[PDB]
Amino acid sequence: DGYNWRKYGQKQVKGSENPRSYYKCTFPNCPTKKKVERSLEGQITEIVYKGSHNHPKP
DNA sequence: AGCCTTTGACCAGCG
DNA sequence: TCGCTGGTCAAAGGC
Ligand SMILES: [Zn+2]
Repeated sequence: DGYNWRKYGQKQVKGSENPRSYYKCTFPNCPTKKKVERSLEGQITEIVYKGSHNHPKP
């Protein structure tokens, strides 16, 4: 999606099967992080973005 | 070296 | 207070 991310965890939530993976924008000081649930088919079923990139893309 | 993913255990916050 | 649940740490390993 055009940004750089570093994974920092994966948990298995309630009700929804697919596990959830947490990532953090790797830009210096950038605080955006996101959480991701993908289907068994590898399709994005849910993305939460928590912040906004005060920087340009790479 | 430096950066990433995996993994298991710890944090908090709310009911 | 307790303990489940989602969010995070950080070590151990891979690249
Ligand atoms: Zn960013």
